[PDB]
Amino acid sequence: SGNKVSRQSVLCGSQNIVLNGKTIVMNDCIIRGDLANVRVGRHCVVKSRSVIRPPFKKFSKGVAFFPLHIGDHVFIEEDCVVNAAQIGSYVHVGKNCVIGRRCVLKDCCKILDNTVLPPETVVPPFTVFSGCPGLFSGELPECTQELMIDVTKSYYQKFLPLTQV
Amino acid sequence: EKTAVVIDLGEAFTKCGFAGETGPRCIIPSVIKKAGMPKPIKVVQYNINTEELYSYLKEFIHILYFRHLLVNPRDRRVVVIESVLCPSHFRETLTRVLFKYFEVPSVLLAPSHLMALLTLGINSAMVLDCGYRESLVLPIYEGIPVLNCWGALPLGGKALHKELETQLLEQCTVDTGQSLPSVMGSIPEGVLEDIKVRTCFVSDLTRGLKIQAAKFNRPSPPPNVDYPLDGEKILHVLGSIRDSVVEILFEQDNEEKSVATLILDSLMQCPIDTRKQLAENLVIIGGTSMLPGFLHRLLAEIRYLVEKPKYKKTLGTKTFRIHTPPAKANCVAWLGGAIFGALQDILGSRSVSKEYYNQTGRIPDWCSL
Amino acid sequence: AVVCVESEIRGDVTIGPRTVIHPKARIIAEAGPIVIGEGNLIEEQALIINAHPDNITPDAEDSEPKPMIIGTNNVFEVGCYSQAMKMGDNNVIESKAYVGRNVILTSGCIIGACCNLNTFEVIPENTVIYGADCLRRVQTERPQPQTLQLDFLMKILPNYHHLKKTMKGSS
Ligand SMILES: Nc1ncnc2c1ncn2[C@@H]1O[C@H](COP(=O)(O)OP(=O)(O)O)[C@@H](O)[C@H]1O
Repeated sequence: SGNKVSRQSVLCGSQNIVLNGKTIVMNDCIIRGDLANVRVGRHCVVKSRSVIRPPFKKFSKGVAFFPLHIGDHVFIEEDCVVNAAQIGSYVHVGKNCVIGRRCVLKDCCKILDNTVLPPETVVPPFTVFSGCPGLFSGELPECTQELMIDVTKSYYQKFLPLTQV
Repeated sequence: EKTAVVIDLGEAFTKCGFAGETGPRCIIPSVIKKAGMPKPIKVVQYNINTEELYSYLKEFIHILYFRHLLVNPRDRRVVVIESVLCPSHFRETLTRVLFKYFEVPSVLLAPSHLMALLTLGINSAMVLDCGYRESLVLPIYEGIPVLNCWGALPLGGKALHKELETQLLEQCTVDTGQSLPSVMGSIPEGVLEDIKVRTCFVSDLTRGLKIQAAKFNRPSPPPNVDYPLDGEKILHVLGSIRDSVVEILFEQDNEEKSVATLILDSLMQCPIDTRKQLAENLVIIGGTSMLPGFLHRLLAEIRYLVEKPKYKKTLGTKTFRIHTPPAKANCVAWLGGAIFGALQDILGSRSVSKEYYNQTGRIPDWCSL
Repeated sequence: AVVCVESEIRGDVTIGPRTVIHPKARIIAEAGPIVIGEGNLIEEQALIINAHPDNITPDAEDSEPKPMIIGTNNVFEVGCYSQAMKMGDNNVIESKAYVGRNVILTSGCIIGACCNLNTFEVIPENTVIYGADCLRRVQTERPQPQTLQLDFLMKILPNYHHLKKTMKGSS
């Protein structure tokens, strides 16, 4: 209802998605999370050119990557070709991001620009793991990160109204 | 009982860890981390601003503690390993940092050569430090360094990088995808370090003589492998430059001042009694000392300069022998400072206390009062 | 093969069996007939190209008349394009691989993330490149063209098989 999403998106399995109100999705984000479930929350956001596919089958012979997960008031910039990333509350991805398979990116995280996380690359909380390969670049603040994520949810619900119908 | 953090600086790579720990826990370079910094400025710099070095040392030692030490700088001692002849302003800046921002219990600006001697356990030897900036010889006899006998040469790792930069810039055969020389006006130091360690090597004494004959009217060993480079800017190193790089390190140029000649010069200024004991105890520390064939060519150069008719009549037949430290030559001095830091008996009285520095400000150094 | 309705193809592309093209599989094989392989999985956001036109302008006797091909177990992932990659047996292309023009991809090809393929470079077998380290010939035998990297590719292909049946059933 409140999630005033765009109209030029792409996905399959209408019930497999999970996007609560006050969210803001963008166009061209071909998220084919049809087979496995796609989990998200309220006031979250994503951007264009981000084909966030789901993790895996979730029911293979041995182990298999589960459906999906996302957090509230999070943000995923442009060209975020993410895959299999359980996002916590107040997470913040960057432009041209690459989420590795089976990555439980904890709360208050901060991805970088063109960062290629490897498969099964766990990211700590309030620690901006970045670089080309996996590398704990620096330590991100707590208060400023929570305020920035709340401001992100605010700007996402205060800009999505125009040019999206 | 508390431990002792043994901090060792360096213009290229800093070494740090705890006391008693065989080998440091981490060897991080002297680079920094700052936004809008295309090239991280080195922390160990000389003849520059005071407050800038104060801030650089604060942030570098801070990130050093909080990233490779995992301990608050108040519960354990600090033994700052600094080589001798270090500039007084640099030492005063280190002391200001450690006593005004971190407030450690006691610092100890201990020399490098002395603890390098402590690693072997013996009390007397000749120590050749092939550091990054310059080479340094400091004879130690009965635990006391013969400070008037010294020697320095700007033929450390920096001279090797300067040599590799100029020579590879000349024969810059970067293939397309054929020569393409001087594509970039300057190349960085990381690729140059990788060329030093992974591709360059120390030649032989006879091979060095062949290079000397090749200087003016042949380079006998030709092995080479095309060193890659990102962005498909694949270059091709030469089979002779991998020899010439060490040849300039062991060059004399009618001044009789090579890396190996510095030990003989300091041995000449040493007293008559100390001569044979320093000849029977030779220690080679430093980072440049980890090159393949460096010690063999070094000892061969020493013995080749023994019968030289300028140093023979005062030295003559001697028994030169190099010791083998129980740690890597690039990190020997740190292990000596580690064994010294693991000695909590007199270090509480040997090191400079915090109270004395706060109420005095004077730092002990070999200067009057 | 899973000829998905969302899989946007273009031109005469005489595909092969088991070439499951996923949704939003934008491609182009008109100026060069790209034949698909047997045992791959064309994922989302891909970009198959054929005969780089006159925008780049090949002013070197343009008389190409050559079609692209594919191989077995060479599943290309999302983000990565396909600029006429003459692949072979089990040459997987991971996320965001900038596919190059003349790269004869042999077996055991693990196209790492953000690895711009080298134009006019004969991609030999058994070589996996590093991510930040471009052209890293690391794992010369670990990433072996047969029984090691191809075995790992056939092992990753099992999830692709279950996904092939699942996508054929979900559609
Ligand atoms: N494994 C190695 N093999 C060969 N050379 C090395 C190796 N590690 C470091 N070096 C050389 O050692 C130098 C570092 O010396 P360093 O101990 O930093 O000098 P300083 O005494 O000023 O700290 C570098 O210039 C590098 O060329």
